[PDB]
Order: sequence, then structure tokens, then C-alpha cells
Amino acid sequence: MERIKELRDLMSQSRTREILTKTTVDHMAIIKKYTSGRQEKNPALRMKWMMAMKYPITADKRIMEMIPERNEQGQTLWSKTNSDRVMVSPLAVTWWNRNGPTTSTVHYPKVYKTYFEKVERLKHGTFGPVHFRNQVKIRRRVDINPGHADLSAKEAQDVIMEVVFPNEVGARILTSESQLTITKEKKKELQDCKIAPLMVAYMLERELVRKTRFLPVAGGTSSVYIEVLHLTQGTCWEQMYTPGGEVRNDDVDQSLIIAARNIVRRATVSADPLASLLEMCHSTQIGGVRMVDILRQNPTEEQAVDICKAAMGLRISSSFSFGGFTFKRTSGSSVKREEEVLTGNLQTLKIRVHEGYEEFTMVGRRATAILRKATRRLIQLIVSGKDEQSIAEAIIVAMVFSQEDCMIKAVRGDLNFVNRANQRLNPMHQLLRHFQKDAKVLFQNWGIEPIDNVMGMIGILPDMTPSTEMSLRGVRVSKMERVVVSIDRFLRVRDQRGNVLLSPEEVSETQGTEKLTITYSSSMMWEINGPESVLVNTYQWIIRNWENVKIQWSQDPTMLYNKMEFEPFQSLVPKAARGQYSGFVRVLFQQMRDVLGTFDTVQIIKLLPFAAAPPEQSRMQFSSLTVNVRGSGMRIVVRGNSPVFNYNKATKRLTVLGKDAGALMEDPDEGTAGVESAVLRGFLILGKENKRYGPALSINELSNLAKGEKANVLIGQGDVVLVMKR
Amino acid sequence: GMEDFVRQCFNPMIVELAEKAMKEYGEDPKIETNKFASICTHLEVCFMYSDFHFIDERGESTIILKHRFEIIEGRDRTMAWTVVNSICNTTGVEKPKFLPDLYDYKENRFIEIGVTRREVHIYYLEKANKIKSEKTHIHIFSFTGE
Amino acid sequence: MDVNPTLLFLKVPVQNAISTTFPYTGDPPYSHGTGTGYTMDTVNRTHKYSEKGKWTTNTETGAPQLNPIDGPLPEDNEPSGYAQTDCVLEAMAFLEESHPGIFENSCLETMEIVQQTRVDKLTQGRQTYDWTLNRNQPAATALANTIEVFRSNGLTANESGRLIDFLKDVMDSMDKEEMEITTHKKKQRLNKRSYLIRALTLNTMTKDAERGKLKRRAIATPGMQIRGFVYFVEALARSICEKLEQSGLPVGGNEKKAKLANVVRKMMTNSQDTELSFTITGDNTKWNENQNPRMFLAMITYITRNQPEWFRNVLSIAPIMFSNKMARLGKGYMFESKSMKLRTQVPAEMLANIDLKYFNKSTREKIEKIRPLLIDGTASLSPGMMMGMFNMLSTVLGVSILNLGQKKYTKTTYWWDGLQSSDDFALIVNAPNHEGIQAGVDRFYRTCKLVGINMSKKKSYINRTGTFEFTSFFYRYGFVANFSMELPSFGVSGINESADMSVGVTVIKNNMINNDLGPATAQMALQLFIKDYRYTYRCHRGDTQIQTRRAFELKKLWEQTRSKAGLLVSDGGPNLYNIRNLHIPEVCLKWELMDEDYQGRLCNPMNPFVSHKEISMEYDAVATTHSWIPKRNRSNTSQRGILEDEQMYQKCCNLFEKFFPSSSYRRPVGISSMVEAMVSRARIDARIDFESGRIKKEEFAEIMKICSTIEELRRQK
RNA sequence: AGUAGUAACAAGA
RNA sequence: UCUGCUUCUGCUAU
RNA sequence: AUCUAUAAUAGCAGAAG
Ligand SMILES: *O[C@H]1[C@@H](O)[C@H](n2cnc3c(N)ncnc32)O[C@@H]1COP(=O)(O)OP(=O)(O)OP(=O)(O)OC[C@H]1O[C@@H](n2c[n+](C)c3c(=O)[nH]c(N)nc32)[C@H](O)[C@@H]1O
Ligand SMILES: Nc1ccn([C@@H]2O[C@H](COP(=O)(O)CP(=O)(O)OP(=O)(O)O)[C@@H](O)[C@H]2O)c(=O)n1
Ligand SMILES: [Mg+2]
Ligand SMILES: [Mg+2]
Repeated sequence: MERIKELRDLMSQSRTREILTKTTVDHMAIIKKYTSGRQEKNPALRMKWMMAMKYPITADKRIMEMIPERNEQGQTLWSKTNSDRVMVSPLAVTWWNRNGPTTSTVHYPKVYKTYFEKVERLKHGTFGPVHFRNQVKIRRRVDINPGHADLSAKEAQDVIMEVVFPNEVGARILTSESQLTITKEKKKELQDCKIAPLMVAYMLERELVRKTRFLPVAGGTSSVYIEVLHLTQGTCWEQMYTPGGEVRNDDVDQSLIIAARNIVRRATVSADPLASLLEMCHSTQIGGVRMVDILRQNPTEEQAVDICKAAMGLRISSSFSFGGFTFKRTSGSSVKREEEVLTGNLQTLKIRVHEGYEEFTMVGRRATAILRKATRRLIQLIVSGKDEQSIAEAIIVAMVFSQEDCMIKAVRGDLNFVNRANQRLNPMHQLLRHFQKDAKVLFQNWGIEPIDNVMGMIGILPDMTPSTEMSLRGVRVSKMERVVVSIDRFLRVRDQRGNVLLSPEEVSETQGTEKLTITYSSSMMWEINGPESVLVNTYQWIIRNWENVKIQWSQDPTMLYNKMEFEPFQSLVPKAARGQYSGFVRVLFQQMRDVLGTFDTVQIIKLLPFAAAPPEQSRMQFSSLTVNVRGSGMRIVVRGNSPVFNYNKATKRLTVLGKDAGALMEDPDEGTAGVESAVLRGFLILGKENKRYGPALSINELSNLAKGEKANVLIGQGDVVLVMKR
Repeated sequence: GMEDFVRQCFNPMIVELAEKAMKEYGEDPKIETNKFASICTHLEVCFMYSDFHFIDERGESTIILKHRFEIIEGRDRTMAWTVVNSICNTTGVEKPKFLPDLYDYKENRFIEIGVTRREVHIYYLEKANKIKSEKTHIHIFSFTGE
Repeated sequence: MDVNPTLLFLKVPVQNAISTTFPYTGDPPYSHGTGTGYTMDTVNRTHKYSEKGKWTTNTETGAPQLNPIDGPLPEDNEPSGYAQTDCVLEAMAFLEESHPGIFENSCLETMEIVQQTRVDKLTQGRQTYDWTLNRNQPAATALANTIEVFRSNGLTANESGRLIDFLKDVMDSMDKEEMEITTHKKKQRLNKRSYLIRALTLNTMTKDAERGKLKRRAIATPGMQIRGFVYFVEALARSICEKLEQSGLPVGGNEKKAKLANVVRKMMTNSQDTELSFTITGDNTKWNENQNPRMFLAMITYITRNQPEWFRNVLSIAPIMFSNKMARLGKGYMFESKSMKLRTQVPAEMLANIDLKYFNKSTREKIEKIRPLLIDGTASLSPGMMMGMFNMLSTVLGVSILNLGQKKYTKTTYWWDGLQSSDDFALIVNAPNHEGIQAGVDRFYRTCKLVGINMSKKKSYINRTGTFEFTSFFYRYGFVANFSMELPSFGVSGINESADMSVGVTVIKNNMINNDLGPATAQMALQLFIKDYRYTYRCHRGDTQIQTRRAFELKKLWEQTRSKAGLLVSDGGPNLYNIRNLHIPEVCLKWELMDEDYQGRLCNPMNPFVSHKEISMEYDAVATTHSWIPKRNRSNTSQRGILEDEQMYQKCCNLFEKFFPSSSYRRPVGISSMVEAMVSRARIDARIDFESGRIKKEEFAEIMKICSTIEELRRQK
């Protein structure tokens, strides 16, 4: 009523009518941003340049009736300006704050509930000690605002639009049941709201919309730990801290899986993996809560979590998760090998392929299925879902799980298998995400076969239609428990019958990052840390204890090789390599103790962790040794410096992965003659090339020489040198 | 020549509405003249299907006040969806998945209007299948009288 | 003892103390006078690097244009603009061969972008050349002026609201006999050539507040006829850059550091053990002046193969317009007579018909060298990109040259890869010995020469792989922290008291997170920010003696308050911030400690220092009284005619928001006029209200009658 | 004069 | 007749 | 597990090229 009379008043005139008629709604935003003047620039200088003035503030003329022109000292609080605006001093703000009409109904706590949640989390937080340590912060994407657990950012924005502006949503429809529930609750909670709809929308954006950022993180990546990242994680220190509220069960499950995988991987290297594993789970906390107390009350299905539960005499599920479905192997076995495959979009990538026939019960909430499969082959899939969308979900999950070459070749479009920061993504998760948006091509390229119509069931066709004649190549539709276990010294989980149910070999090798901070209390607070931390701390321990380590490396080397301090390192060495590597390094060290004058402290420190394995004999000469860091094999070069281990001869400070490890003092028996006895197995390097002895041959070409014979070898980073066979 | 015919065959308001409708999505009325004529015919059928129909103060339809029909066609996408959303939030009728042509307050239902050149069976069936919502009304006219 | 800070590098590596070498505590250098000198010098350098090219005269503008494409191969190591089209096409072909499907997928996403983008996107620009006024204007103002002139000239496809329809309007405007400019009411008429020269013009200004440079340089800003095409081309190039592992764009910040570290890490992993690995920290010299628009057209034509023809055309228009672009000379010069003690301004438009006696040696040489290109106060500049106008496309070209470094293309024992961010680049070369490294470096340098890329020899260096610099990111076996670069972000921002508190504390916290700001230095930064804040806003602690106009009210409020710890710092309260609570705002930090009456005054719903919106009943305010609005002085020219246009614009927009509640939360869409949309909304709202039962017979009749009156007024003025 | 540094300020209307 | 383009980050809501 | 993005309100400020 008011507004229509207002509009008629503006249309009665001439220029406003021409504006209202000759301006579409799309151009209204342009004319709304339309500004006249010299714009503005450097407002900090302006603020310093106007706060010394008398009236730097502009307010509405209504303030005449609220703020007096003068206080009890005759200082002017506002001055009329030659319009509805009025120039005002900050003294007016302070006079309102000390004399203005007060009230018991303020909207600040409700509109800004999330900030008060931060306040409450800090108030009830628990502070532990500060530990100064070599910190390895990795840059990754984390949550700055957690948002609603159910909704995504798009869904949260849709909910906000439907709640605040119901008649302006356009063609959009809320599809999810969580969306509808939250919309109902917010519309119920916001009737008779005296706040403007814009600020209500922004309050709901703070409450519901999830927001992420790339940050350098150590410790937990959950939003309750990211909000206090400045307080808990430093350059050289970790502040033990636990937020005050309630933890999300999802984050607890994730961090438990991470800790269990790290613990099992480190335990496999020990000479008594069972006792080692028990000690670690007894000395581990997850978000402030003891790991054993979590393991006694957490129903998480995972291989390493089940191994941890079995070692402490608990009932396990012997099941895992994949694509939202719970998988339980009923019969069969498998091993895991790395296989390079080419996808439908010409992207080559390695997948962990499981060799061996096996059978699974795949339980979802809206679907269920029996699967039988072999090495990259879907032998049989009997799905029993409720709705055809759930049936399609389960079929897609089973085709991806089968690791069929048809599935790998069905990839079309711009499917990336790397992160935006060029980090490796899980290929199976990427294929699942790709086919869950549209699996038309997968259904076409899967294949069809005629049905014999057994048991009354009916098969489904690539068009998601039921057909009694044909179906997919192995797919059939249908109309529709924690066991006591044992565990031995080597972490093999037998059943009550005596057949192996789990093994450390079934534990996923992916090195992930915890959502809640994992706290380890032992001699080495880094023992169950990530690979970069483990490498840095292993070398830092070696050079920090270099006096006793150096005295022991000569008297009883076997005692030194057997130290626990090298076992977190050995879990990063590839298994098949360990023994060989060890043998190599040990032979080097022995031929180093036999040749007087050849003593290189850097070489011993470099190769000492690799000697921690039972040495297997071999005639191979290694120019490098591999350690698995985040899915990639980093090479430590036997001679000289490298990008994972570089000793600066000038500063004398060893650097491992860019993190300083410390300085090496002056060893009197350092070998300045130039001879090297710990680079090649059975060869003393006597210096640079001598053209007398012929051309340079390869490292792996030296096995047919005889003792008392020099040669020129292209051993190193493009360095030709002169060696001789002992 | 189609352009000229349209310009002289229909009212200036219907022609202006058609011009707006094809200008919203980047169509020149001088180039695509058959779509110009199709849209003009659609708008004219809708504005005749609507006009001269009211609901009196007791609640039944009388032809001579509360208009019987709400015109959804011939509006901007935003204004059309605003009208549809307001009708849905007031009367509690299911939201159509696509923009309809009219709304019947008396029958309280969205009407999808079609003006076909081909058979009405084919056209009707196609439209119905596409909509797949057994709540939207589908009334198909043709130039033959069927 | 003589103190030498540089001697600290004898023990601390330069990277681990790189922050010392950034003197960002002093003021940056500004320009004082005109930019005509830098503009003329830029044009002359661009024509010098391409002087062996072919000269032609433009049949449409009459401007002399230089074409250095396929010119004579360079004979020295001076910068050359002689890019060979076959080598550029080969680089594109091999980039597509090494990443199958990159251009196809990029063109699909860019087709979606081109079809959905609104003309409002153009308003997201800064100061824009406005051909209607021949001056710099805000982007929204320039766009509105362009739309008004186009409409008064019968060009109204932009009414669709799509950017591509406005581009069609621009295309059709470039074919009119005369353009009508209606000022305030003087009716000017540009002809075809004059309008065309104004449409292909980029205004030139001098870049101010720039670190690391002794001498100033010129920047350019294009008009509205260029910006839509450049936006579409840059969107395509961004889609391409997103799919390339060597691109340092459009990734930035922590994500960029992570990508660079991971990519260099993978590169060092791929290199075999027996190989020699070297890294070139490299800059390219005269990057924008040697990027030819014709090569951008060739690249776009190869990228858009087998695409619809409308898409290729709309993507080809930007390189065409940039190939025929004019650079406006600027403000001109200023002349002084000491004996007569007078000074005068000489515009640039009279720099072709002026006597050369007035100028010094170098300026006279500049004018003599540039005079053949002068038309209507602009200079013809066919070669060059005119300062970062195609950052992402030039990034694609550099990445193609990097991609040419695999062993399948070098066909030798050496190979190379690296990182490319527009002009900056890090090149990792691998080879079995030093001669192979030299050969790979020579081959990369010469291949870059073939495509118009000139490696800066004086700014680039090479060392064993492991340390380098890329886009001011220093990598010593990993990227190091450089706190000095973020130093100008500390301080009072000048928004208001609340926002300045929030920004100061948040900046301190984020610098602890990202830039290795230690805890003790963070506490001291907090203390220094609180000092600067209290000085700026005259809000020193209530129980102090500093004398200011505000101090009496602050003392009264202090003595009035039981719980002093609850008062905000802007109210003369204490500073309760520490490392613990940097992430918590100030009103929430001390909400529990506030006195009830002070709390109900600070957060009063009828706060008079913030704006109130009508529902004369108004919504309750939520913000505190420290969220006031600073007076913005905007008062001496003839451009005062737009103040009334803008006032009436604001009146209309507030009325529209009274009719459309979500228009200020999300951008509204619609081809209908404002009055039509508002009347239809009023009608449907009155209908669903009378139906649902909020209004009666008579109010509904009155609303419908006012609507009919407005509709007959819009049809009948 | 001074600021300053490749062109300006040392008020303008 | 005078702070451009691009990218990231932070803050705010005429 | 993903997540500039199975994404798109705008303005200002800092940095980089
Ligand atoms: O966030 C990660 C993880 O913590 C989380 N997760 C794992 N388990 C749970 C549960 N139980 N509840 C909630 N969240 C859970 O999901 C992410 C998975 O970790 P990630 O390292 O990314 O992948 P992972 O290494 O686990 O492998 P993935 O592809 O997810 O497969 C999981 C599981 O499936 C086994 N598997 C796959 N295939 C194709 C198999 C096969 O053919 N034969 C057999 N016997 N097993 C197969 C994988 O080996 C894993 O066991
Ligand atoms: N503000 C900026 C700074 C840079 N750029 C873009 O970055 C390039 C290199 O700038 P640069 O500053 O590295 C060129 P410089 O090293 O000074 O000299 P040289 O050319 O003789 O080597 C420019 O040519 C523009 O494309 C920009 O668009 N805006
Ligand atoms: Mg560089
Ligand atoms: Mg440079």
C-alpha cells in the first residue's frame, strides 16, 4: 500500500519515469553500483586524517532526538550539515554508550551464535604441556567453518534461500530430507523475527554453510582444531590442547582409523609386533581421549582398527567400508599388487589390484548384495535393494569394486586423478565419484547376457528397466555380528575355527591425516608420526646421539642396528627391499671398518637406518635407497647429497626434507685423502677419472672384474670416478 | 515476410510480449520469424483462455473482481517463478518442475497450454511424458480444430 | 666495530633471513607528474623489438601497424618480437598431444561460461576508460554510459542481460555511420573512424606504489568494448591452465606453494640417479611488449578447432581488437617559464602539431620517433599485449614451451620441465653431464626465442637443483617464510572501530598461521596494534591521563562501570586479547564481563549510528554503536551533473528493494523494466494476500487501481 | 629555497 | 584530463 | 574420501606477476 503510492509518486514525475521504464531489472544492478566522484583510496590515511577533526561520522538526522547537541562539558556531539545526513563526533558514540536508553533484549548472542560457540569451546578447553620438536607442517585443505554435517554448501544455500526468501527461490526445489528438516526447524525458529532478512540470511550462512581453505597444518584438521591452529601448532613447538565441546563421532572414527593404521604399520617391523602394538595403543590419545577407551566403545569397521581390537581381546567385525557400503568377506583370500592401467580418458595410473577369488556380503542402508569376484573380474552380483536408484548405486559400487577393465575404460570427460595442488587422489574414490554422477557409458560398455529366469528373480538392463530375457554381464536383482577372535605374535587374526580373518597385509597403505590431534607418549613422541616427521626425527636422533652411536658403530655394530630407534624408519622402506638394503649397507660399513683412513660420518649417518633389517645377501650395487613418502618412492642417493638428505659441507648442518636436523662436529679421523669405502659393495673409490683405464662403464657392469683391478665408473649424479676392486 | 504478417495479425501488446520473450534468450524476431509466430500464437491462446473469467465473492466461476486465472506465460523467468512460488506457498499446491502457462484458482491447478501444428495425440503425449507430474493440466489446441 | 647487517648472511643462509632484504617499512615510490613519457617510451620499445616486421596501414582506422610475425629469425640476444606462427602452432599441437583432450574440455566449459555470463560481470572492474567521456571512470559508470549511448543509437541487444548479447551490440556498434553522444544537453556526433579509434583505445596511466623498481612504468586500462572479449578469452585460458601441472596459475597462496612443492618434488623423483639436475631461476624480459596478439589469435584458433563457429568468433574477437589497438598518450606535459614565473599544461592531443623546441633531448627524440603513429591523441600499437592483459594465455604459451622439453620431443639425452607463471619460470634441466645441461638450456632458450619469449639473462641464474626462486617464493629444499612481504597489512585499517579491531587481531592470527609469526612477536604485534588503535580512535584506557576531546566521556563511562574488564577497547576498556583468543571477536570475548546496562546500550536495537531498514516501523539493529559510518568527503569541476542521476538511481533501487526483498542478498535477474516488475509483484502479492486473508475488499481494489494507474502512466506519459 | 627525481609540488577556483 | 589486468588471502554488509 | 568447483552476491584492504 505504502510502496505502491510511493511508486506512483515517482512515476508522476518525468525523469524517474524514464528511469523506471527504460531500465530493465538486469541493468538495475549496474545503475545501483553507479557511482560519481573521485572514488576513494588508502582509507587508513583518511582515518588518521579525519579522527583529529570535530565530526568524522555521518548519521541519520533521527539522532537529533536521541543524542543531545552538547554534553555536561559543552562539547558538541553533533552539528547540522547543510538533507537527512548529520555530522557526528565519537563523543556521541561514547555518550550513547554511557547514557543511552538501555534494554534487556539484545540480538547479538543469537545473530552471532557461532562466535559464542568458539568462546564456549575455549572456556572449557584443556591445556597440556608444550613440547619443543621438529615440526613438519603440510599444506592441505581444511575446514574453516564446519557448517551443517548433513548439508553441503549448495544445499545449505538452498535451505537459506527457502527459509529467508520463500517466494524468491525460482525453479529450485529442496530435494534432501535433511534439507527439508532443517528448513522446517529454521522457519519455526524464526517466526516473529525482528532482524532484517539480510542479516538473518548471513547468520544462517555462518550456521550452515561449510567453508574450506588451504592452510599449513600440523595435528588435527577438524574445524575445532583449525580454529585454534595459531595456538596449538608453532614452528618448533606443539601445545597440547583439547577443545571444550562435544566431538563429532565421524572425526573420532577417522582419527582412530589413522592412528590404528600407523600403529599396525610400525608394529609389523618390530621383533614382537603384538607387544609393540599393545604398548602403542596404551600410549596413544585421540583428541584427548585414551585410545584404549575409544577402542572399547567404538563400532568402526576397518582392518587395522579390528587388529587393534583383537590384540586387546575384543570382538571385531572383520569387515570394512567401500563406497558407502559395508563389505564382509565370507570366503576366499587375496593379495595386493600395484598395477598400471590406462583409463578411458587416456590417464595412466596405478591401482592396488587384489589377486584371488573372494566373496562378499555388501550391506547398505537402502540396498544389499552378494558379490563374488576374481582378479579384476566381477563374477557374480546379486543385488537386493529397495528402490531402483539404490539398486543402481549398489551396481555402480560393485562394478568399481570389481576393478574391471571395462570400468576403467568407461571413463569419459575431464576426470582428474590429482588434486588442485597436484596431490595424488585415491583412484578408486575418483572412479566412484565419476560414475556416481552419471554411469551411462559404464552401463553401455559393461555388457549383456540372456537370463534363464531362475528362482523367480529378474535381471536389469543398462536402461535401468527390469527384463526377464537379458541383463548385465553377471548382475541379478532380487526381492528383499561381532565374532570372538584370536591373534598371535605376528598380528594374524584367527577365528574360533582356526582360519585367518585378518592380517597386517590387509591394512591400507595410504598415509592419511587425522581429524583430531593424535598424542603419543613415549621415548620417541614421533614414533607413530607421518613419514616426513619420521625421517627428520630419525636422522635428528642419530646425530643428536652421535657420540655413543659412533662409539657403538665400531665396537658392537649388531647392537646398534637392533635399536628400536630405527624401526619407525624401517616401516617406510618397501618390504621386499628391506633385507637387500640392509645387507648392502652392512657390507659397506664392514668394508669401512677395514680400510683405515676412510671414515665419513655423513655416510654412516645416511645409511644407518637402512641397516636395521635382517640382512639378505645380494650382489646388487645400489646407487640409491627408496623410502615410501605419501605414496611416492623418494630416493636417498648412496654417494653425495640428494633432495631427501643433503649435508651442507659449509654450514655442517644436515637438512632432511628441508627441515634442519643439526650440525656435525669435526671428527679428527675424517678422511681427507679423498678415498670412499661406503659407496659401492666391494669397491674403493680412489678419486677422479683416469683415462688410462678405458671408458666409463655402468654401476651394474662392475660384477665381472677381478681383485687388484682399477676402472672408471659413472657412479653418482653424472660423476665419473676411479674405483678399484678389493 | 512472416515477420510482417505477425506485426499486423496480433495486438501490439501480444507482439511486445513476444518480442520480450525472444529477446530474453538471444533470438532476433527479424531472423527467427517462425518462432516469433509460434510465441505470438501461444500468448494469444493464453490471453484468450484467461480473460473474461472471474470468481465472484461466493466462490464459483462467472463469466462477465477476483480473476479466475493467473497468467504465467508472457512474464520474465524471474517474475514467472515468483508468481508460481507465491501461489504454491499460499495455496499449498505442488510445485511444477517446469514453468506452466496458467494457474486456475478455482480448480487450484497449474495449466500447461500447447498449440500444435502436428497431430494433438503426438504433441500431447510427448508433453505429458516430459512433465511426468500427474497434477499439471495439459490442454492442447491445434489449427485444424482438434 | 662497524655494524654490517649483511654479514649476518655469513652464518644464516640468505633464504632463512630473506625477510631482512625486503625494506617494506618505508613508503613505496609514487609518480608525481604525467605518464606520457612512459607511454611513448613503451610504444617505442615495442616498435623497436619488432622493427624488422612489415608495415601496413589499417583500412578502418588509418593507423600504421607493425607485423613482426614470421619475420627474420633473430641474430643476437636482444629482445625480439619475431614469433614464428608454425612454431606456436607446433607448441599448441604438442601440448594437446601430451594432454589429450585438454582443449576440447576447456572449450566445453568455456561454452557454458560464455552462454551463462551476465553483462553485470563487467562491473567487477576498477577504473575503466570511458569513450563516452574520453576519461577514466568507475567500471559500472562506464558500462552504464556505454549502455545508454548504445540504446540512444538503437542498439538494444544487451537488454537480454547476457554478456554475449552486449558483445553483439558492440559488434554492431562498430558498423554505424555515426555515434550520438548526449551530454549535459550538448549533442556530439562521432563518425565511424573516430568512434572506432575510441573503441580500440586503452587509456594509459603510471603505476603507483610499486616496490622493487627504481624507475616508473606505464599501465593500461581498456574500454568496455574490449573487456567482455578479454574476459571470455581469459576464461578459456584459465580453464586450460587449471589442467596443466606446470602452471603457477590460477593457484595462489598456500595452494600455489603446495602445488609448486609437489610438482618440483615429482620432477626430482622422475630424474634418474645417474643424471645431472640443474634449476634455472628465470625471468622473461619485456614480456607484454613481445606477446603478439596475432599469436594469441593463432593459439585460440588451434584451441577451438572443431568447435561451433559462433564460439570461435566470440573467442577470436579479443586478439583482433588487440591487434588493432590504440594507446592513449595520457595527460601530456607541463611547461614552466622561470623568467615569467608561469606554468602551463600541454595536452597530449597536441603532441603531433607542436614545436620541438620546448622539449629536452630525450623527450624530443621520443616525440620524433612516435609521431608517425599519432591519431586523435593516441598512438598505434599493433605489437605487444599492453601490460598483463592476457596473463593466462601467455602462461599457456610458456607452459607449451615447457612441455616441449620431454625426451619424446628433445630426442636427446637431456630434457627439461618446470613451472610457469605468466612470465616467471623455474626450469629444471636434466642431462648425463654438464655439456648436456648447456645444450638443453640453449635449446630451451632458442625455442623460446622462436615463439617471442626472451629469457632475461641478467635476472636469471642456474644452480644444482634444490634451491630456486619463483614468484617471490624462495625455495631452499622447501619454501621458507617471508614475513616482511605481509608487513604493510599490519595496522589500523580505517573502516571503523569494530572492523579495525577485527582486522588487526585476525591479521596477527593469520600471520602466526601462515608466515611463521612467533608467539612472543605475536604478543608484541598485539600490543603495538592496540597502541596504534587507541591513538587513532582516541580511546585510551579510561584510567589514564592522555588528553583528548573524547577523554571526558571515556572517564565518565569508566567511573560509571562496575566491571571494567567488559568495556570494549573503543570504550576505554582493557585489552584482554592473547594468543589463546585471537580467533574470537571482541564483543563476544567480553560479553560475560559486561555490565547489563552498558551491554544493553552498546547493542541497543535502535542504534542510531547504523542504517535501519523498514519492514514507520523498522527492523532491530544488531551491530554495536562502534560500527558507525565515516563521513566521505566528495566535494570543483563540471562533473556535478551525475550527482542527481545517481540520487534518483538510488531512490529507484530502494523502491525496488521495497518491492523485492532478496534483491540485495542475491543479484536479481530479468528483462522486464523496473516499473513492470514492481507492478506485477504488487499485483500478485495483493492477490495472494487477499486470498490468504491479510487484506480486505477495499484495500485490494485500491491496490489494483493504483497499479492500473501506474500502468496507464507508463504506457501514456 | 626546499621536497624531490626522468615530473611534479612549491595551492586552486 | 591521474591506482590497470590477473591470482590468492583477509575483513565487512547500502 | 572429495572439496577454486558436482561451485558462482558484492565491496574494500594486503601481496604477487
Ligand atoms: O577417510 C578414509 C578412511 O579413514 C575412511 N573410512 C575407512 N573406513 C571407514 C569406516 N569404516 N567408517 C567411516 N570411514 C571410514 O574412508 C577413507 C578411506 O581411506 P583411503 O586411504 O582413502 O582408502 P583405502 O586405503 O581405505 O582404500 P579404499 O579404496 O577406500 O578401499 C577401502 C577398503 O576396500 C578394500 N578393497 C577394495 N577393493 C577393490 C578390494 C578388493 O577387490 N578385494 C578386497 N579384499 N578388498 C578390497 C580396500 O583394500 C580397503 O580394505
Ligand atoms: N604491476 C604489474 C607487474 C607485472 N605485470 C605483468 O607481469 C609482466 C612482468 O612484469 P615485471 O614487473 O616482472 C617486468 P620487469 O622485471 O620490471 O622488467 P623487464 O620487462 O624489462 O624484465 C608484465 O609485462 C605484465 O604482463 C602486470 O601486469 N602488472
Ligand atoms: Mg623469475
Ligand atoms: Mg621481473
